Amino acid sequence: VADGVFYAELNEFFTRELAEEGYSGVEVRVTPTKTEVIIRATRTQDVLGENGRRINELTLLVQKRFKYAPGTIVLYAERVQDRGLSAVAQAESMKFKLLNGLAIRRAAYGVVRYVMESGAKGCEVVVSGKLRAARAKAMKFADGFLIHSGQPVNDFIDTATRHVLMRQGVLGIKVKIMRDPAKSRTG
Amino acid sequence: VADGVFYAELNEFFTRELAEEGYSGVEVRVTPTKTEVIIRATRTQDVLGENGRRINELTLLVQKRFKYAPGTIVLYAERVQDRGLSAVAQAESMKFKLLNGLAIRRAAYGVVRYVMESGAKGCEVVVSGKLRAARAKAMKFADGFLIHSGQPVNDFIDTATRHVLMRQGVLGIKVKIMRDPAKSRTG
Amino acid sequence: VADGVFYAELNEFFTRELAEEGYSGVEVRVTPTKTEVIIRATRTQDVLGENGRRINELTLLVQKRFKYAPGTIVLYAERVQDRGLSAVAQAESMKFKLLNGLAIRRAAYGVVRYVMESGAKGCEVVVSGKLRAARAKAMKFADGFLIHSGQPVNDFIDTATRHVLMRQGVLGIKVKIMRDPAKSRTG
Amino acid sequence: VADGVFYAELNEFFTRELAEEGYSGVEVRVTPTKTEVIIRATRTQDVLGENGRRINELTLLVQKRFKYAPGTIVLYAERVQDRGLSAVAQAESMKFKLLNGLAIRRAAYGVVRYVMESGAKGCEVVVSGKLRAARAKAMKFADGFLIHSGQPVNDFIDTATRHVLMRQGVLGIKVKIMRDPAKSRTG
Amino acid sequence: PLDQEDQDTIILDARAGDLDSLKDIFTTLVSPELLSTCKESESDSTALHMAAANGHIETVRYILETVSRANSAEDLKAFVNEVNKTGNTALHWASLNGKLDVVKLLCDEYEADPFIRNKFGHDAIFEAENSGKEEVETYFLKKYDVEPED
Amino acid sequence: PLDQEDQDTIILDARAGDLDSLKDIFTTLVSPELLSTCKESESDSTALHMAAANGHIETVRYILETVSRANSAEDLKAFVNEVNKTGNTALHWASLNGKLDVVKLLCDEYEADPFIRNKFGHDAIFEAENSGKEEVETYFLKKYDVEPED
Amino acid sequence: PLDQEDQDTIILDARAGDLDSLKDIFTTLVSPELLSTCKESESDSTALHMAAANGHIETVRYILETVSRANSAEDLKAFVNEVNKTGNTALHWASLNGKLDVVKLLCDEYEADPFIRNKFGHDAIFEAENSGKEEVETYFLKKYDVEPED
Amino acid sequence: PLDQEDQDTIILDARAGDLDSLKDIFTTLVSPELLSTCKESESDSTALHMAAANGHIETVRYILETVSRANSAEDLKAFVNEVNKTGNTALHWASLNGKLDVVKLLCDEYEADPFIRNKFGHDAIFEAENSGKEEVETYFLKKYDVEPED
Repeated sequence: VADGVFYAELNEFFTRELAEEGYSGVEVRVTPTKTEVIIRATRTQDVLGENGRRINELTLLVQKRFKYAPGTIVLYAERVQDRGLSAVAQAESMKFKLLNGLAIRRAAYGVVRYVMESGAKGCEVVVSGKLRAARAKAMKFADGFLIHSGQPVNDFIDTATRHVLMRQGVLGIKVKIMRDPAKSRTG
Repeated sequence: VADGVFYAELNEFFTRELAEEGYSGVEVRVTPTKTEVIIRATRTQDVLGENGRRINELTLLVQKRFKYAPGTIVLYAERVQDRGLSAVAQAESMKFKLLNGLAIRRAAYGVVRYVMESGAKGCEVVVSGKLRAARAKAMKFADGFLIHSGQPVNDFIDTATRHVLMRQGVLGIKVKIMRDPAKSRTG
Repeated sequence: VADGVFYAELNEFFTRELAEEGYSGVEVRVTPTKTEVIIRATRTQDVLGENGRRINELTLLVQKRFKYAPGTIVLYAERVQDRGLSAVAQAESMKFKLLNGLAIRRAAYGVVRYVMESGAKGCEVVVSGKLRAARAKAMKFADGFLIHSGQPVNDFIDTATRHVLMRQGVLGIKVKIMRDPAKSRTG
Repeated sequence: VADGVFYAELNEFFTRELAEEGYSGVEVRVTPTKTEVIIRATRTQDVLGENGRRINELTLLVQKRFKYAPGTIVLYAERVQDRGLSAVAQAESMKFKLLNGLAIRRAAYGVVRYVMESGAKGCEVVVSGKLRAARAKAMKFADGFLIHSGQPVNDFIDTATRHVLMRQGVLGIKVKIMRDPAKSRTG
Repeated sequence: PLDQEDQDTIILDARAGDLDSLKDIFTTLVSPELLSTCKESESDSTALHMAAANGHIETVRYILETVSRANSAEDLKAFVNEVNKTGNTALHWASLNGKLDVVKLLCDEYEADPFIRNKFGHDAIFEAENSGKEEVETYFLKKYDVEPED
Repeated sequence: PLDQEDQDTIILDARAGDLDSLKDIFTTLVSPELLSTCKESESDSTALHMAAANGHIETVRYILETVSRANSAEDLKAFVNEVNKTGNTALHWASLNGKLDVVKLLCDEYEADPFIRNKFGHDAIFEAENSGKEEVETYFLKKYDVEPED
Repeated sequence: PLDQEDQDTIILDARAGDLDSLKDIFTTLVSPELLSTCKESESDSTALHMAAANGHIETVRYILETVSRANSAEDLKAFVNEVNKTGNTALHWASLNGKLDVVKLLCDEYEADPFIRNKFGHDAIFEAENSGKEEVETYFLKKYDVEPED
Repeated sequence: PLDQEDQDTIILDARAGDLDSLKDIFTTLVSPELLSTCKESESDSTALHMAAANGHIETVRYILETVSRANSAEDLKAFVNEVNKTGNTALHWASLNGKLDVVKLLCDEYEADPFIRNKFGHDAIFEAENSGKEEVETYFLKKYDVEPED
C-alpha cells in the first residue's frame, strides 16, 4: 500500500492541478506491477475531459513528477459529495465529536469553521436534550450556533394551526402571517 | 340595542377620524338613558391621549355628528389584535370556510386576500390530509398558497439529523448547510 | 373606579363560580349610580347561557355576596384568548422581560412555567442573536428551552433542497426522508 | 469493459450473498489480464470482515460461479450512502424528473415510492413556485406529498416571534405553544 | 320637487322597517319614480342603505321591486350600487352587519357589485371578513371568483 | 375580646387607607397585639390583604411594623403569609393588582412566600403574570430562583 | 430435442449481439419455434435477457419478431415476461443497465410488465431508479400510472 | 557542505523509518547540526515531513531530539514549523494521514503551530477534518481555542 508521503504529495499536486474541477481527495491501491490512483471530485466531466484528454495528460504529467515508468500507473475517477457541504457528514462528525468528550460549543465551532472554510454561504448546528441541570425531568434545552442564516424579517412571523373534522377525513390547517415592519416602526 | 345603520355610520366616522391610531372596530350597548360605545384599536395610548384629550374631543364631536344630547353617550377603549394580522383568527377563519363546503383553494384565496389587504408583508396558508384519491391509505397531501415568503437561497439548504447516546442522556443533533449559489453557477 | 380589593374578590368568586367556562379575568368600570362588570372567558356561550340564564343568576348571586342593591350592577361578557396559551402574548411578555434586564434563561423559565401552569401540552422558547462573545462578528447563537416538544424519531430526518430552472418559472424542490430507526439498531 | 449481463448477474449474486451487509451496488473495470470488481455497501466492516475473511471467501465463491481462473479477479470495497435514503440524491432525482417534462405529481409519486421501497419510515416531497395561473404575479403555490410524517398534535401549535432592540445587539424571540387537545375536546 | 325633510322621513321609515307606511307613501303621496333619489342629509346614503344595514328583507325587496318597475334598467343598476359620501354601497353595510338574506337578494336577483371599493379602499368582500361575518364571506367566495391582488 | 363588627371597621379602614384612624385605634382603643387577629366576615382576609390590594404602602408598612413589634417572630411569619378562605395571601392580591411597592416591601423586608399555592393551585408568581403585571413578574424572576415544575 | 450445450451457444450469441449467426441458426439448424425455450444453465435466463442487458436493439427486435411469428399469443406473453431463478425479467436487466431503446421496444410494442417483482421484491421501476438510470425511470412514470403502495 | 544527493538519501531514510541508519549517519558521517537543513529536491520538504506523514513516532522523536540538542531554540521553532513549496508543515501531512501519536508529539512537547496556512489557505485543523481523521481533529479542538473566522 501507498505511504503517507505519497498521499500527501498527491494531494498537493492535485489541489493545484485540479483547482476548479472541484477536487476532493484521492484513494490509492497498489497491486502486482500496477499502481491505481482513484481521483475523487465533485464533477468528473471536467476531469475525464474530451475522451480522456485531461486524464491522459495528468497520467503522463504524474509520471514526470513522481518518476513512474510508463504503464505502471493509471488514473480513475469517482464522483463524491463535498465533505464540507454535506449535512449528513457534518452531523455524523458532530456525533463523533460528542461521543469523544468534546464540549458541545467546541464541537459546533469545529464544524461551523470547517463548513465555512469549505465555502458554504451559511451553517447551523443545534444540539438538544438534557444539556444542563433542571428541577423538572421533562425540561429540555437546545444550544444553537449559526453563521449567515435568516433575515430580520423572520422575527415578524406568527403562525397558528387548526385541526378540522371533515367527512373525507381530518384536515390540518396552517397559517403563516409575516407582519410588515414598516407599519410598526416608531414615528 | 343599536341598529345596523348605527354600527355602519360609526364605522365610517371612526375609520376616518382614527386613521393612524390603528382603528379596528366598535362594540356598542344601550342602557337606561345611557349609550355606551366601546372603541377597539391596536394602540389605546393615542386614542385615550393626554388625560382623555382625544377621547373627550371625540365624545363631543360625536354628539355633533349624531345629534346626541350631552351626557347621553360615553366612549370607552379596548386593545385588540388586528384581525387580518392574527394567525390565530385566520386559521379559525379557514376552519369555518372548510366546514361550510368551500373548496380549499377558494378558502386559501379568501384568507390570503384579506391578510394582504390588512397590510401584511406576507401570508402562507397550507391545508393537509387525504385531499385527493390515492391507492395507499397512508398517502397524504398538502396544498400551499403564499405571497412574499422566503428567498431563492432557501433552495440551497440541506439538513441532516443524528441521534446520539451519551451518559447524561440522549442528545439530538441537527446540521443545516446553505450552499453558496455563486459556487455552482454555470461558467 | 373599583379598588384592588374588589378586583381580587371578584376574581376569587368567578374562578370558582365559572370553573369550566374557561374564565380568564374581569374588567370593571364605575359610573353615575351604575356599576359595570365585564366578564372575560374563552367561551361566552356557557356564560351567557340559555337567554341570559347563567348571567341573571350570577348578577343576583353577586348582589347577595357583595351587598349591592338590585339594579346597581350589571354583567357583561367578552371573548378573549387565554393569555397562557397565546403565543403572541408570551412573545411580547418575553420582550418585556428582556428589555428589563432579566437573563434569557430566567425569562424563558418564567414563560415556560406560566404556560404549563396554564395547561398547555408543550412550550418552546428560543432567543437568538449575539448572546455571547465570539471572534467572528457574523457568529450568532440560539438558546432554546422546551417542555414536551418533538419525538426521538425527528432525529432521523435528513432534508435536501434543489432550485430548478423551468420555462414556466423557477421551481423549488424540497425532499424530507425520515430513516427507519428499526433498520439501524445495533444487532 | 464489463457487459450489462455481467452487471446484472453480479447484482443478483451479491443482493443474495450480502443481504444484511447493506449491499448497494457494484462498479467494475477491466484491465490487462486483471478484472476489478468494486463492491459498494452501507457498512464495509461486515463485508471486509475479519482480515478479509468475508472478502476472500467471496472472491473464491465468485470464481466458482462465474468461472474465472484464480488470480484473474479481485474484490474491493467502498462505503456509499444508500440512494433511497439520501435526501440529496432524491432531490437531484426530482430535478431530473421535472426537467424532462414529468408532471409534479407523477415525479413526487416516483420518488416517494422509491424511498419507501428502500425502507424509509417516512418521505416528504414539496414543489413550489408559480405552478398554476393566478392574477397576482406574486402569488405562489406548493404541492406537498407525504407518507408517515407528523402527528395530529402538530395541529395544536401556535407560534409568535418578536424582534427586540437591546444594547448588546438585536435579539430574536420565538415562542411555540402546543395546546392540549384534551382540554378542548367537546363535552 | 321632493325636499330634504321628506327625503329624511322616507329613509327613516326604511330604517325602521315600516314597510306599511312605505307602500302608503309611494302609492299616494310621492311618485315611485322618485324613490331612487331620496338621500340622507349628511351621508348621501339611500333608503336601500338603511333597510339593508338593518336586515329588513321585506322592506329591501319592496324598495328594489319598486325602483326596478319605475325606472330604466340603467337607473336601477346605478341605484343598487349607489355609494354614500364615504363610498359605501348598501351591500357594504349589509356585509358589515352580517345580513345574509339581504346580501343574497342584492347579489343573486339584483346583481350588486361586491367589488366596489370605498374611500378607504375596501370592498364588501373585505368588510364581511373584517367584522367576523363568516356566513356572508363564505357566500361571496362561492358566488364570485375571488383572488388576491396587487 | 374583639367582636366581628369592630374587626370589620378596622379592616375597612385599612382598605380605605385611613392610616390616621389606624394609629388612633391601636394606640388607644385596641391592643396592637390583636391587629394580627382581625379578619373579614366572609373571606377571612386580613387588614394586610386590604391595604396590599389597594397599594397603600404607608398603611402596609405600618401594619407590618406594628405586628412585628407586638408579636412573636413566629406569629409575624404566620401573619404575612396568612391565607383567606380562597387560600390567598396578601401577596397574591398585591400581585394581581400589580402593586410593586407593596410587593418589594412584603418580600424584601418581611420575607413573604410567593410560592404559597391557593385553592386553585396558583401562587403569586402565576397571578402576577396572569393579570399582565409584568413589573411585578420581572421582580419575582430576579429575586427568586423560579423554574417550571411537574 | 435441443440440448443444454447448444442452448448455451444460442444465448452466448444473443449476448454477443451476433445477429448474423442468429438468423443463420433459426433459418436452417433449429426451428424458430424452439427459440423461446433456450435457457442458460445456471440462471434460467433467456436469450431475450442477454440481448436486453447489452442494449443490442436489432438482436432484441429479431428475437421478439421470431418468437411472435412462431408461437401462440399466450406463449409470446409468457416469454417476454419470463423470469430467471432470481425472478428477473429481461426488462429488469435492461432497466438496471439503463438501455432505453430496448425498454421502449419491450413496453410499447410487446407490452412487457414492469411491475413483475423479483425474489427480493423489486420491479423494473425500482431497478431503474436504484441504478441511477433516470431516463428509463422517467419513461416508466409517464407510460404507466405509478404510485406508492402498502 | 552537504549536497542534494546525500540530503535525499537522509530523508528517504526518514521516510522508510530506518532509524538505525539515521543515528548511524548523525553520529559519524554528518554533523547533527545539519539535519535541520536537509530538504527534498522538488518539494523542499524536510525529514520531519517524511517521518511525520508515515507515522514513524520513534524516528520523529529522534529527529526532534537531535535538532533541539544541536541547534538554537529559534532554529528549532523554525524547523518544526518549516513549510515546503506548497506551504505545508510536517503537522499538515501528519494530520492528512491521521497520525495521532506524531501530532501529540509535535504539539504537546515541541509546540507546533496548527494554524499555519498553506498556499491553498488551509491549516492542519482543516486538513484533519477534510480527510475524515476525526481522532486528530477532536484532539485539536480540545487542545486549542478553535473558532470560525472572517
